[PDB]
Amino acid sequence: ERPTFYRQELNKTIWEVPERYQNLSPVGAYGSVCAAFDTKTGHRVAVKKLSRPFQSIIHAKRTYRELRLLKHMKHENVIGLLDVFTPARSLEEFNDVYLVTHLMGADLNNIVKCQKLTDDHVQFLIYQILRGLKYIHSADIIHRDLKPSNLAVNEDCELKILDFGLAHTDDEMTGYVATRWYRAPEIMLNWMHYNQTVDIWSVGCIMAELLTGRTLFPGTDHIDQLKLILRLVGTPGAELLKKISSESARNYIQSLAQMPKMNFANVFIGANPLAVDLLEKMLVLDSDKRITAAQALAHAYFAQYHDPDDEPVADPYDQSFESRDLLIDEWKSLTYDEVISFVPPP
Ligand SMILES: Cc1ccc(N2C(=O)C=CC2=O)cc1C#N
Ligand SMILES: [Cl-]
Ligand SMILES: [Cl-]
Ligand SMILES: [Cl-]
Ligand SMILES: [Cl-]
Ligand SMILES: [Mg+2]
Repeated sequence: ERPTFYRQELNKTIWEVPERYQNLSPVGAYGSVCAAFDTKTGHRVAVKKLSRPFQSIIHAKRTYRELRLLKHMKHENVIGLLDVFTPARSLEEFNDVYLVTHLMGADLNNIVKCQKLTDDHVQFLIYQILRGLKYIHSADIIHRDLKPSNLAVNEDCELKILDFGLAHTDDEMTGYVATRWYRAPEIMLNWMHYNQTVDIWSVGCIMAELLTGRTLFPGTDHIDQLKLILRLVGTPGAELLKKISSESARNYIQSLAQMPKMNFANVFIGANPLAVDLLEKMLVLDSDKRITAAQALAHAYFAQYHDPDDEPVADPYDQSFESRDLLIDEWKSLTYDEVISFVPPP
């Protein structure tokens, strides 16, 4: 049952992996990554060795969360898990976890670097993001970190979502940084309990950038970015103000002079009118009123790609562990069980 493993030191790290994985070559604070050839499947793969997976309760729970999420995702537009392994022969000697995925090449940044695309390409790329999001959201999973560097794209314009948000620090979100430019305002400023609607805001920011070739809200800090957002979509009325928990945040918003929603046809000059209409439905300040992924797939902008018989939902996903309090060794045992029960895809 257990494959034979072989050891080797590559760039200060000891790697112990099954013989099927050959010609390892380093490529990249959560772990180290090597490219390899998988002789069992013929795929070029990424092998990630997790760093200190069980060093604290918070870190042990995060390791379990990542493995549970990756084992669930089975969709053409979402990254999936090809393999997971440990060299340990028992729970008592279990310390290291390795994750194997398809090796990804270019991301959406490269396809879009200072450059804008034709309308048919925008339709196909955004269609695939929304198809993957319908699947993710149907399992009550929120990505939280959608942005161009987290979207893999090949030469045939085919797209996969990767790098789910596993719960980024304060410093990573400070200043003139792409890590914040795609985030919905309610999460950027901690206005309220957020939900899956945050991902639709991010899609609107991505779609705008594909149409213009430029970042939509390139703020120099949180407040500068909020000002750019409210200039486009308008300042909020009392209905949304009542939904913001912090009195300080409400006071700050009301200190700003009121502004109307702008004409999106005069911002996205020359865009397909159906693209303008869809952007107006995604980039809505009140998250309760944003279009959902399932609704957006039926919008006329996607008429040439929409097939309601080929837009699947996910199997139900059990997240009850998120509210559970366990010790390090208990999270470690749960992770071990998930490693040993893995069944590879066809
Ligand atoms: C400022 C701006 C507005 C609109 C656009 N644009 C096109 O050129 C085609 C669709 C669209 O929105 C680009 C820029 C740029 N750069
Ligand atoms: Cl092997
Ligand atoms: Cl995949
Ligand atoms: Cl181990
Ligand atoms: Cl990015
Ligand atoms: Mg990433």
